[PDB]
This record gives sequence, structure tokens and C-alpha cells, in this order.
Amino acid sequence: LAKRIDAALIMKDGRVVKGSNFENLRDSGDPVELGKFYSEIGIDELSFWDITASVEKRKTMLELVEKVAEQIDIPFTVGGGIHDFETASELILRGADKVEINTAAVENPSLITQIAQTFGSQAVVVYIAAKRVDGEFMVFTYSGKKNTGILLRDWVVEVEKRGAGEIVLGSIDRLGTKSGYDTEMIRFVRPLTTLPIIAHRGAGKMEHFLEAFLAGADAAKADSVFHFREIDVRELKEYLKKHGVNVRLE
Repeated sequence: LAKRIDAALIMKDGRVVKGSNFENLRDSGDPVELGKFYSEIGIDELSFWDITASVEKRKTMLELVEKVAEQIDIPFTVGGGIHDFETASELILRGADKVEINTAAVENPSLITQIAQTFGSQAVVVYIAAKRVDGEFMVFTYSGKKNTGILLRDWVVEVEKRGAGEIVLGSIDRLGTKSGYDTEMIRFVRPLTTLPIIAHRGAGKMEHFLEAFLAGADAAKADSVFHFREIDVRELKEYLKKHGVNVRLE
């Protein structure tokens, strides 16, 4: 299939955390308006990641999904502390196409299967945050705070076995950096799974997307490099097409 370009939007109390540099927008911190704009300039799928600390979180995420679904016509994922089936189910029913789970899946891998039983594997995205520790790739949970001691190699295989649809491979070794995706990590995981692999963390320039696809990623996700306009999405797609990557153009 075509390689996919995804934008992730970090959200808190209904606002895009740190906003965006698109002066054309009425509200460059409105996740709905920013997502719509991305969907019109060539992003293929959107991820919305909520860090609303608790009490209002569940209603906030539901209202976000509802507003996004009304306005955008490309697939989107919602994530951020989805811990059980009923939470996932209400978000999908309210409009999300996929849910993106990490810590709760590691703690109870049957959650992957439970969501997929009702909504299909394609509705379940597992975000794997991994880091090198003593020469092994290890899985981390709780926003990078906890080394689970679970090997990336074992967790990728289990995630597919449990019925996930896609894996987002986030390199903690690239968090905050702009040096490139962790192509070694992507190459490590590629032979272990038939699932789509979505690279995350490390992108700083268009060439980094080419590198990630050469490494075997099926999609590449980024956030601040788009929001602060270090990379233009349309230029990126034109660049990838020029160098032989199958991406969707308009």
C-alpha cells in the first residue's frame, strides 16, 4: 500500500498543547480546526492524544471525537489513558475510527483482543514506546516512566497475536530530537510482524521520512515539526513522490 503520513495533536483541556504556527487559522490552538486544515493539505490520518488530567477527561475526549468526526473526512485515532473496553467503545461509537492504547494494553494484553472482537483489528492501534537498555530494546509504560522489563521483540509478537491492527513504534531514544526516526529500531521490528508499522519520534526534516520508509515503516507520524512548520506537509509529499515513495497526492 501507499506509505501514510500522520499528524498527531497533543491536547489538554480541549486545546492543542503549544498550538501551531498557521496564522490563517481562526484559532491555531483549536484541535478541530487544525485537524481539518491538515486533512485538506495532505495529511492522511490524524491522531489526537489527550492529557486532560482526570475529572473532565472522559467527557472532554468524547466531545473532541464528536466534533472532529463532524468536520473531518479522513481516518483518525484517539488516545491518551484509554484503560478499558468501555472507554474505547464509547470513543469509537462517538466517532473515532481507531483507538491508540499503550500502558493498559501492556498491563492487560487481552484488552487488545476485547476491543478488536467488537470493532475489528483495524480499530486497535498499539503504541509501543521503546528504548535501548543494556543493549536490548525494552518496552516502557507510563509515558516513558517505567521500564517494564518486557523485550520489544516479545511484545511486538504478542501484540499481533492479540489482534491489534497497527503498531506505532515510538523511540524514547529520539524524544525531543530532530536527528531522524530510529531507523535501527524500525528495522529491528520489521521482520517480527506483518502489521503496519507507524514510526514516531525523531523527525526533523523531509529526508527523515524517506529514511523511515526505507527502514520498512508503513507510515510516519509527527507533531511539532508540522505544527511549528519546520516541515510543510505538501512539500513533504512532493519530496517523497519525487524519490520513488508511493504516497497519496492530490
